[PDB]
Amino acid sequence: KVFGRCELAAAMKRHGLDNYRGYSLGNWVCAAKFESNFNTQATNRNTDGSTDYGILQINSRWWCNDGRTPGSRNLCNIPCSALLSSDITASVNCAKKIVSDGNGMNAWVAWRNRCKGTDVQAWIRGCRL
Ligand SMILES: [Cl-]
Ligand SMILES: [Cl-]
Ligand SMILES: [Cl-]
Ligand SMILES: [Cl-]
Ligand SMILES: [Cl-]
Ligand SMILES: [Cl-]
Ligand SMILES: [Cl-]
Ligand code: NA
Repeated sequence: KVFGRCELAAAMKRHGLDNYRGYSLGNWVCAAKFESNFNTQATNRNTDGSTDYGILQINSRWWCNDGRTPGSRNLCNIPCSALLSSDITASVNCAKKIVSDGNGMNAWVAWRNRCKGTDVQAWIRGCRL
């Protein structure tokens, strides 16, 4: 599924991400925009053989099981395929664990490089939330 900007903001709010760990909804929408362009089915291989999955590009090195990332963990206790669903529940639940892990949203390098410190409220501007 390719979400619209306000459609995703609304789904993230429905699943309790808005202001989760103090990160406003615009932070989460911005992260999704630059990680996946709002596409739930986005997958990207990393140099080290791990793969990033879904709207928030969650990495098989730590968070999900894809069966092909040697020495990796599965801390969200999910198959990485669950992160590609049209329903964002699994991606949101897992993202809540990642952002709780100690470095907040810096875990998303695209968030640090493209969203952190910017006018992230623009991402939810005009949305009926
Ligand atoms: Cl957009
Ligand atoms: Cl915001
Ligand atoms: Cl594996
Ligand atoms: Cl594990
Ligand atoms: Cl699995
Ligand atoms: Cl959803
Ligand atoms: Cl933080
Ligand atoms: Na894994």
